[PDB]
Amino acid sequence: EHLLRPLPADKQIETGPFLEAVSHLPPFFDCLGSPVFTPIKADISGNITKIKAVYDTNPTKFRTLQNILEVEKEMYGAEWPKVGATLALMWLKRGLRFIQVFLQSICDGERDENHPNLIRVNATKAYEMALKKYHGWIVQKIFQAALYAAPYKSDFLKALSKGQNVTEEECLEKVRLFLVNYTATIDVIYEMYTRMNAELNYKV
Ligand SMILES: CCCCCCCCCC(=O)O
Repeated sequence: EHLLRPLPADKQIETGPFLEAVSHLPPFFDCLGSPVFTPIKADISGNITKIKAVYDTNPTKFRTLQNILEVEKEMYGAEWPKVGATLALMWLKRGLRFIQVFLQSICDGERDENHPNLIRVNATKAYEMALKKYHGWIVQKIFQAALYAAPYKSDFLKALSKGQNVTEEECLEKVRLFLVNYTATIDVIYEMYTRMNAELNYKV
């Protein structure tokens, strides 16, 4: 119902099914009514839309994520990889990695024992690992505001089990299952960017 597809032997990720799966992730930022972590949500959603626009023009040409990078490298020459869907996916993977590290941290029981019902330590770890190195001073401040406003852990978990009779432990089990194919997929995308020399280090 929103699991990602398993990783193929050949590690070639199909573009259409990938976009379909990750487009179910922005709504989770809305599970508490007022959206949470809005700058992270907005970037994920905006980058999905950009990649989908390129894919939809020629699904066979852009059948896999690797095809996008191959095709755009040829099309755009020296401007690549700072172009098109290659650039949108370079940023998308960092928002997807934020979600991965955040959810894994919560599932692993990582917390500040003085604030066991907050998720600030999990969100900070995820931000540091995924996004911080690529954000200038102004953008970092925009993220800290989203940090101070983070929901309570119990409210965040209640809201993921949208109106179901499921315990916090049962909810965490479901997130752990989701994390298996999701983490593998993000790791393969990162490895592709490094292999293809598509990764850039500029800050926004
Ligand atoms: C129930 C397994 C799927 C969990 C997906 C949750 C995505 C959370 C996005 C966020 O960090 O706000």
